[PDB]
Amino acid sequence: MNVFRIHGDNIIECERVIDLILSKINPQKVKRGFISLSCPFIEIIFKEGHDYFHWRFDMFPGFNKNTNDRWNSNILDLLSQKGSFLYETPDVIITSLNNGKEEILMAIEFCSALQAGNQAWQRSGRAYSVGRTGYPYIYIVDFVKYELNNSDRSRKNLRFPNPAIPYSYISHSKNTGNFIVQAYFRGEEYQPKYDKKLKFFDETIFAEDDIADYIIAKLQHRDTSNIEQLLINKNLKMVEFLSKNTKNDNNFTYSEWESIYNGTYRITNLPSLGRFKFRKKIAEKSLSGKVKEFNNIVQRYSVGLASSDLPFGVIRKESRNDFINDVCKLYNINDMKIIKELKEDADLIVCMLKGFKPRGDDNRPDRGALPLVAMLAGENAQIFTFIYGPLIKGAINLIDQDINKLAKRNGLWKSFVSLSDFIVLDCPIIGESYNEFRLIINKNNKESILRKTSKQQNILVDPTPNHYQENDVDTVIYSIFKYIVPNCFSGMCNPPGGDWSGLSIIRNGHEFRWLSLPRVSENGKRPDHVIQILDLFEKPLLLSIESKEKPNDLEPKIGVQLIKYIEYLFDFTPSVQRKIAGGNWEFGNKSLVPNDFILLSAGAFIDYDNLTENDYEKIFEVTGCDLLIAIKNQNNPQKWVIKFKPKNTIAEKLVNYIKLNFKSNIFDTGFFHIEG
DNA sequence: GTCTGCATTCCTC
DNA sequence: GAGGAATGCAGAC
Ligand SMILES: [Ca+2]
Ligand SMILES: [Ca+2]
Ligand SMILES: [Ca+2]
Repeated sequence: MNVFRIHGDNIIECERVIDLILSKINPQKVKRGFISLSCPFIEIIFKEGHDYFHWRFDMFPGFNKNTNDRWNSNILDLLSQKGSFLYETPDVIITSLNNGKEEILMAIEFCSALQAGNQAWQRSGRAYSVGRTGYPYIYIVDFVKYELNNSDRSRKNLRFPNPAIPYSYISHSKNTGNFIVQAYFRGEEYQPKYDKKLKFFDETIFAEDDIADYIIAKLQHRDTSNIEQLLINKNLKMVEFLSKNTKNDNNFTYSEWESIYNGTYRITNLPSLGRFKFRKKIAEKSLSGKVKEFNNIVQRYSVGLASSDLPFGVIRKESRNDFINDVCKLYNINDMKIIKELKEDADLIVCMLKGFKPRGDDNRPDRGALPLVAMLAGENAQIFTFIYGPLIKGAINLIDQDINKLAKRNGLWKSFVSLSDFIVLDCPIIGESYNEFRLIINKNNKESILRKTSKQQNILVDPTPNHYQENDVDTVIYSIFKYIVPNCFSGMCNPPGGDWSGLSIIRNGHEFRWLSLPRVSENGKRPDHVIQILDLFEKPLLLSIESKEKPNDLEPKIGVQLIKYIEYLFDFTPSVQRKIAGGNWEFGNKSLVPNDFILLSAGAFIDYDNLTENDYEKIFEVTGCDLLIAIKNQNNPQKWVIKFKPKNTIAEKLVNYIKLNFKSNIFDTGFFHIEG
């Protein structure tokens, strides 16, 4: 037998890896259960002709945030031991268990989000940091999803990433010798017959089968060079699709990307560099100090890097002296030593970022801007980072005492301090009338950070955490309603730190799905789980569940708000629909009505038998929930004790159905004890 | 209170 | 209208 571990943000992320494996592997025998209270498992027996294989995948939902807050040891430390100095966390880490320790096989990130401008590089930090470790990095992104107007939930123009984003993964792969790739899965809203923007998209770009093949080959310890080349070719084909759809006068053409790809030129020595300039777009509301003046100086000497409006460009060594002179004149820089450092004879990449929102809170997308530059032109390139967003007084005080202290606590400052050779600030200060100008020669500091690795030591995560939280409530709820209770369906599942999944409803042999679910609802709140049961009542049951660590965490009227959220989505035509036999997704045509279903709400939480009959009555009064699911762990022997408390006779019929049908041929129901 | 994970919306060319 | 810039949220530290 071979044992693998799937460390994920939550149970849903872990299960997505299993679903990829299961899509290509047709197992003979499948067993599910728990190895510990927090860790579910899937044990499969499959064959490749005459060759049988026995694998077990132990899932570890919830990564550590500090060092030993959830698990006894952090699996992410194995990445920091190999050079991953950014605390960017992937969605999943797959490990192999050999000689009493774990060994990373790959890191996976799932992104459904709209690739709208800077959202495309928001998570480039994890690709950069994990990519420089030698462990493979796979970025799976849904192509395509539409943006909605929210006023009436109608569709707006499709959003595509800049061609340089998919390309950065290919260039980081070449520079490091590692496998870092962007893979595209067919989204439900990919409807080329209806949208002219997709007329020239090659459907061979989709990588569902190749991602499954790659994972299985890695698990089997086989040569993945061929699969890697197929995946790199699809990433290159996406660069072709995107670059051939943009105006060539301000963006790189496919011929330019191809010449960099085949090794004819490097991105900074392209013979055509300069045909377009770097022209950073700054909103009027973001302007302050001498920022507009600095931007004019950059546009006087810059050459465009990939796109004229990307937040970075190049100042060639031939123009560096004049650019530095102009910056010195603008900001009154007169120190001879500083000027000599700035005038080094090499090409300089200038990156201009706001960095901070009006309240001083850091911009999440900006954390990936320097990693994007480093992935395209190599981390060794000289980077001049200009910041103009508002700083909290505490941040500017740390900049003047120890910039590394600020980088230690904040991820945006960590991105800036790790990859910038020069850090220039022209920032407003919260509580002050005018801007602060700073020029930090960060060259030696950057060099030291690029060679930093944490203590070398083996890691084997103990399957029992420090304590059981909301993620464990979600794992238990997911296991019960998705694997144990029959004729069930998981339309919605949003555990702590989860993706924007969407809601699926099955009715009359069709599956209807709402995508791009907004968090803001006038009368409702998005449920953490929506379970559909069709063989209990004449009308299908939709059970909306909100999970918390404690019963007191259930907000007032949460039960009513969950129902109102479902009613809110029913007021709009589903985004997509498909037949259960056909399987081909189409745009939604017919509307769904709430009275065609029985809507119930439930609150799930951990309680160590501290709730009396009157306490349950008070929770029902506060929340308005139709059902309360009190969960408690028993340590000796390990078991999850479940107590179902119904408010009304409809919920009581559901409870009796769960009790009678708490039996499975796949899931080990022996790990649970249902009190009632 | 702030982390950093998750996003959709705003604004300039 | 194209496409980056700019904005906020949440559970557990
Ligand atoms: Ca995540
Ligand atoms: Ca994700
Ligand atoms: Ca929740």
